[PDB]
Amino acid sequence: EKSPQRIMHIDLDYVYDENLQQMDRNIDVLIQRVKDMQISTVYLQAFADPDGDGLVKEVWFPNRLLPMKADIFSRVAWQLRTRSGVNIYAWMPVLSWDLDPTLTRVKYLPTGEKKAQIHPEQYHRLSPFDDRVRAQVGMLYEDLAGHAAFDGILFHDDALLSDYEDASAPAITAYQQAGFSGSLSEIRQNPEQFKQWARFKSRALTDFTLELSARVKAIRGPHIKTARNIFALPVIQPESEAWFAQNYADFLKSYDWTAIMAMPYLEGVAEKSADQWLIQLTNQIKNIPQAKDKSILELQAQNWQKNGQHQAISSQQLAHWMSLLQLNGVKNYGYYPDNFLHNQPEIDLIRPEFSTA
Ligand SMILES: [Cl-]
Repeated sequence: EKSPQRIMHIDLDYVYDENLQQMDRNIDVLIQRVKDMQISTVYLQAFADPDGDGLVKEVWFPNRLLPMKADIFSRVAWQLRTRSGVNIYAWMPVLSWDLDPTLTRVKYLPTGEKKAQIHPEQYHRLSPFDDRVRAQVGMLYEDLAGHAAFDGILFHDDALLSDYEDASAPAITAYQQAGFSGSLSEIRQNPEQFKQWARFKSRALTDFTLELSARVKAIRGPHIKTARNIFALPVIQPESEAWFAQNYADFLKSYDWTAIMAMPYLEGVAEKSADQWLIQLTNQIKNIPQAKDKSILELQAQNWQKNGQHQAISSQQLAHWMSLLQLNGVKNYGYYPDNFLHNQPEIDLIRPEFSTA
């Protein structure tokens, strides 16, 4: 991978159509669009997410555990790799799979309540502390690896845990065997243990992704690159690892690419403060030598609204943000999501700040 990295992060939900001939045309237009953009890399959705409900029930590749909505991941991937001139990372959930209900789910401990529960507004994650979960998610990644050729894996941002998670019984067991108390409330009120517990959860998640990476590499070979999405807060306010279980230095040591969700509006930043926020993000990154050379900053191309809808970020604003990143010494970047159906973002408007050529 010769620098700079310039990433289009692409959902296939848009490309899918019940009409095979329409889906044909959609794929052709998408292939041409990526070709015309002239960038280095596509992060390509391997799972279906038609409702954005935080749980994957269907995927775009044949496999042993979940329905295949349409066999299109490999079809799009090989054409992007040969015709559009890009590396492809298979974008996969780490935890949020609609598998066997007897599999342990991540739970949180509600204030004033005895029994752990599933947090309503979080990804519907399986617990990485359940060995059956590790095996089954492993099978999904092996099925992907066996049925499609690609250049990398992008691990989804659903590999996170809050400061009241994971409260499930297998997680509790894991903490106890690691030397912590079985009571989350107790851990949370101990200065040293709370710090250590956050770190433990971060490593647990990272280790799980590395197990999955090894499984993929066993099949496709060791040349496969790894990337993982990290939330902005663990980068800019590292103490936030306490409620994300993500650690930036850990990502930098563990993956080829750390894909930072550099998305001010997602983080509640006022429109007029977005430049300052992006600049401060780049500043924090440069506190770690070579971090920028191992990080991709993913800008948002949509603004996601409270009531479930989203609207486009203007292409001119996206281009300005890209200009800003370059001027602050950040050369590796991209955006999410892409919408070929409406040429959003507008190829002609963003290419001068985006394209490698
Ligand atoms: Cl449980």
